[PDB]
Amino acid sequence: APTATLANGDTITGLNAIINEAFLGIPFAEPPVGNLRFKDPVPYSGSLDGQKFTSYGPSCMQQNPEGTYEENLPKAALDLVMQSKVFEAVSPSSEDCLTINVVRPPGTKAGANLPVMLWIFGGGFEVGGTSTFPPAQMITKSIAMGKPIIHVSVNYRVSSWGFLAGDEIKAEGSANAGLKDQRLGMQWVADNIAAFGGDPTKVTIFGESAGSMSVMCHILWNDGDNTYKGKPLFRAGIMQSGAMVPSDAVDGIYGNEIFDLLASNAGCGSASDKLACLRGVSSDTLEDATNNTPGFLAYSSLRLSYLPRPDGVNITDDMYALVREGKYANIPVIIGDQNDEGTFFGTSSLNVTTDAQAREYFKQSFVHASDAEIDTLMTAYPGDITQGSPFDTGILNALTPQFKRISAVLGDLGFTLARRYFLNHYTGGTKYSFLSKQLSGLPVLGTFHSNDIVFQDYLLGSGSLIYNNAFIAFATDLDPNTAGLLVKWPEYTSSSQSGNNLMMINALGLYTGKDNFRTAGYDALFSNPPSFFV
Ligand SMILES: *[C@@H]1O[C@H](CO)[C@@H](O[C@@H]2O[C@H](CO)[C@@H](O)[C@H](O)[C@H]2NC(C)=O)[C@H](O)[C@H]1NC(C)=O
Ligand SMILES: *[C@@H]1O[C@H](CO)[C@@H](O)[C@H](O)[C@H]1NC(C)=O
Repeated sequence: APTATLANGDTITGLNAIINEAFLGIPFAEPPVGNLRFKDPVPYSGSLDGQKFTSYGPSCMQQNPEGTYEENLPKAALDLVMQSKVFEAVSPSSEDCLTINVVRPPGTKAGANLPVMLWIFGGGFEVGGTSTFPPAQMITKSIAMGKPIIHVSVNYRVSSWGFLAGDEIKAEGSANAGLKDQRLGMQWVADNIAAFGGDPTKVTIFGESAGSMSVMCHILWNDGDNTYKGKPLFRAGIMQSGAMVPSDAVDGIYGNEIFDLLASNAGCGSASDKLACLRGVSSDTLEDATNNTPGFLAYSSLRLSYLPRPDGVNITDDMYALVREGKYANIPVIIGDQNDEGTFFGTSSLNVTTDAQAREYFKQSFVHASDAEIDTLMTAYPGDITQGSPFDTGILNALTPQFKRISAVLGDLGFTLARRYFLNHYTGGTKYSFLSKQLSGLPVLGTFHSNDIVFQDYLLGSGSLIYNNAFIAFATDLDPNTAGLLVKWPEYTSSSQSGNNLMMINALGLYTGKDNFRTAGYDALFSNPPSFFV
């Protein structure tokens, strides 16, 4: 009953979900199956005329987050759940999964020229789908604000399906397939969103966690040339927990190792052309083989098996060097963090209890760091339990002697201080930054990684003022301060600036503060960023 006539003249029918109009599961690419596996997405060349798009299609195949080549109860348990027919029913996944979803205010028509917020989900570049991030809460708040927006979300390939690396991938020019799927969805939005009522010149890309790192990679893509047919694909970005990816090149040592392990697992260890061997195995075999390489909750934790890597062609270099060197799109950005980003990931190494074990675990994680750098890291993130994450909880939360320390390190390198490095080097547009302390006092996890999805899409809280209202204002006016919040959000210029530069959130509301914490950790980590790449 919602209808839209797309650029090629196909007329499709969506769903009227009374508080909004949805067009769900629209195919934007040919199915990346068989020989199209691990390859760049191909535009969808087919007809959609007269079809209805009233539900989410399957997610892309998902890796077991406890997957590993070792056998253990968490791995076993999550497989039990993931291959259950009830799980398959409620959460279908498929290699044919590249669909896009357009949801809008009731009554929107072609030509309305509403701002578009394009959502990139994140799941440690190994799980995730669009269906789990309901847009209703954002759309309703935008209407009530007088600033209505269209919400678009795009599926992309995750895990081995989407981020296989190594020498053979590099040689074929197929690196970072998953980010290419997101780039092709952006191109579809530029070409088709006006038929839904959206303005192709007012697209804000936003994402959380691996989706946020994805937004960063899109700012850096093609050395910052973000145009399509002579026009920018997005005029702004919002990054919720995640900035540059600390990754070695695609044909680096861990990219190749994971490739060879995967290919032994699928039965391709003796293939002359492993890559062609992996295109021939079944979906079950490939799923199996992937669950036998480490998932992001396994012991390897942030030394991820599948993640964006510089390839020298679309991400031309080390992502930290691209930012020092100015190779980025010049846009206004919001980038923020949850106060205790690493507590989640610290749960993967709870068998590390002594300093000697903590030193070995960092050495295993960071193969390029010298002993002097490991020594500096362990001085800057001391074993003292009052010092680590959950921050400012004293002697509480001491699951081990090292949990709070490993959690402080991992949340900082992967997200919180990575964000400060970007902010201190980026001159492309106005910057805004937030830090949430909304769930201070939550045992074990603190203001944990991803709690912002709850207050953006599910429940209302003091944080929703930022994750919905300030973000809607930014997507409409390019300034979060048009939301008329009582605290003014100051512009971030530098971490050494005078005066408050961070919007902050606690259980009661908003206030501002300074991005001047853990400076010793920032230099331990980022004096020579490649020392801590994976
Ligand atoms: C904590 O557990 C991890 C995961 O089992 C241990 O690392 C594994 O150890 C086995 C046996 O030595 C190796 O075969 C695996 O290859 C290791 N896995 C990984 C991902 O490295 C680790 O030894 C334990 N750590 C401590 C401090 O005891
Ligand atoms: C990747 O880089 C090459 C070389 O600049 C370019 O031709 C190609 O269009 C890029 N791919 C995407 C999706 O931007």
